[PDB]
Amino acid sequence: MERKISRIHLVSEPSITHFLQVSWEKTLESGFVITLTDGHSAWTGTVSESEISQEADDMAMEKGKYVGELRKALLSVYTFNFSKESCYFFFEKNLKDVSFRLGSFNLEKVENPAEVIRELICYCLDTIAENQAKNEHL
Amino acid sequence: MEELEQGLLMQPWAWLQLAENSLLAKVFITKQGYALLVSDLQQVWHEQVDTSVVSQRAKELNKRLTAPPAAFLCHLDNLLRPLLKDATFSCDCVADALILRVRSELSGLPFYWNFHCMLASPSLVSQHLIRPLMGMSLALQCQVRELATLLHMKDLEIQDYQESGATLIRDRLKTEPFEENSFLEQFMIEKLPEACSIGDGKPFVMNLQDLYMAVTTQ
Amino acid sequence: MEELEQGLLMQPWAWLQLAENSLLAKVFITKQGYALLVSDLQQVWHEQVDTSVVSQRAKELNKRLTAPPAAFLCHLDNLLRPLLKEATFSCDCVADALILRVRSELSGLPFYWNFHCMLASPSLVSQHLIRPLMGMSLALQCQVRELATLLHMKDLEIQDYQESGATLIRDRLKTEPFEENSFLEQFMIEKLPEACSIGDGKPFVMNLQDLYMAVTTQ
Repeated sequence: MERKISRIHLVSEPSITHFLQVSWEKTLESGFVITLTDGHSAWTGTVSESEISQEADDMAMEKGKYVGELRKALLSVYTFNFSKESCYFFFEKNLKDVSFRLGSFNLEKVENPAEVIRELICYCLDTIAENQAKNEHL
Repeated sequence: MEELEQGLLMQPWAWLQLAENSLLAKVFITKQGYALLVSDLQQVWHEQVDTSVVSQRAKELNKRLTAPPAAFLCHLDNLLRPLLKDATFSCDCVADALILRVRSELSGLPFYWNFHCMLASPSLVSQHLIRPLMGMSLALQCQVRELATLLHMKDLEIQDYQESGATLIRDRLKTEPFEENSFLEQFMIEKLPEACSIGDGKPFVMNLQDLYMAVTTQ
Repeated sequence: MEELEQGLLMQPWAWLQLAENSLLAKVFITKQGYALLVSDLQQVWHEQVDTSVVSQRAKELNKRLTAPPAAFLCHLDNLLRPLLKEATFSCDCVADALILRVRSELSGLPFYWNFHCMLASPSLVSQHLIRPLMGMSLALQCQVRELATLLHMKDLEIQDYQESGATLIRDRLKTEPFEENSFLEQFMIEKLPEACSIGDGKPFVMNLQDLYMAVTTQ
């Protein structure tokens, strides 16, 4: 499905906020693609499960909350820390008596940094289609 | 001496977090571990493991447990009063081994911990589930005799004050004289058998918990 | 088999004649059958076992002669039939090893006898000899409160303390109305040594036999 920008604010770098334009393919553990940008350089990462899906199978997969954890992890909440140099996005999960890690998003970078920005401009167009003109219709 | 098992013994017979019939699982978490005596009155479990040995014992009993060892002490210490240790749990009094796991499936990452109660040696079985049970039987009968000396004239006073002045007007609530010797046969075989529902020693915990607090020394 | 042992409630408990430590033993008055249990408060051996695990030590003193296994069970309980219906035995809790420190004398001539029992199997120690063991507490667990609170609802017609006089009941043996809460803290101060050392068992046995003939007959 189309790469939709889910803007996220890093606790390490809240000034230039990131944009987890995550094109999740029907799941977050058996095939998904995340294109992360800070609005300046686009780490369009056609990511696979060879980098995150093992996070499930290596660190006590219990029986409480995982889908919601990763779902809220792709929006603006944990210590979102995307490494600009390594194109790798990580954050720490906090809860009772133990603070696990959740995401090891190694979000690759394409040569075009304006891809997510131009997509965000198509987004300014439809978001722009979000109040007054079809206000005028209805 | 031996404040861990002594605290276990002085800990009232308490209901551990269970989803089935209540067992004699009076957990007493100490500052240096715990002595856990779980009993269904069909088998004896004596989990007297300190907070240090239990950490390595979980590595050989728990299927997958990678948790901080320091956090284990804090996780256990809240169960000093047998009310909560982590939702609720359930002792497994189905076979020779008892399990305290509640299983769901969401691939999540909460904090989960379980108690693994090993088999108790016959010496411990005697010292915790026959000798103490005999002790509470003696205590209950000592409670019963001072009642019996108080059960022969007080139960007749109501009948003595029944018609002697202010004759009864509510005849629907009349009662018969009561005595300990009469109760030995007037109720044991007439109405008791219909209400005699015992099972595998189930009637133990509803009246031997508040009393079991006064065994602090032994 | 079950028809033979279902009648076990024919008679109340019989006290072990040691007069030193409160030990509970059962007596079975039935032809072609017996039920002996040793409860020395250190290792309670339940003799209701099989011939598999016992057959490795019980044949270390026989070379070319054999005796029936039922001979011993149909001996002790048979000799007690025409005797009951200074007998002092000693069994300290410290000596875990099976070298009995017994100073018993009955007829002058010593007779070799001891608590000949191996390790108690977990299945047979609690799954079949506790339901009749809890029956003695059934006359308590379901009736301690029935005797305690009975002074309360029987005081309704005794509420004439204003319209007929101003005097109490007797005020000569008058103690507190013995209830559940009366015996809670009472165990702390006076019954604490009883929990420490049970005593001899005389208040523990004869004091429950009057409540045991029909406790769970039906």
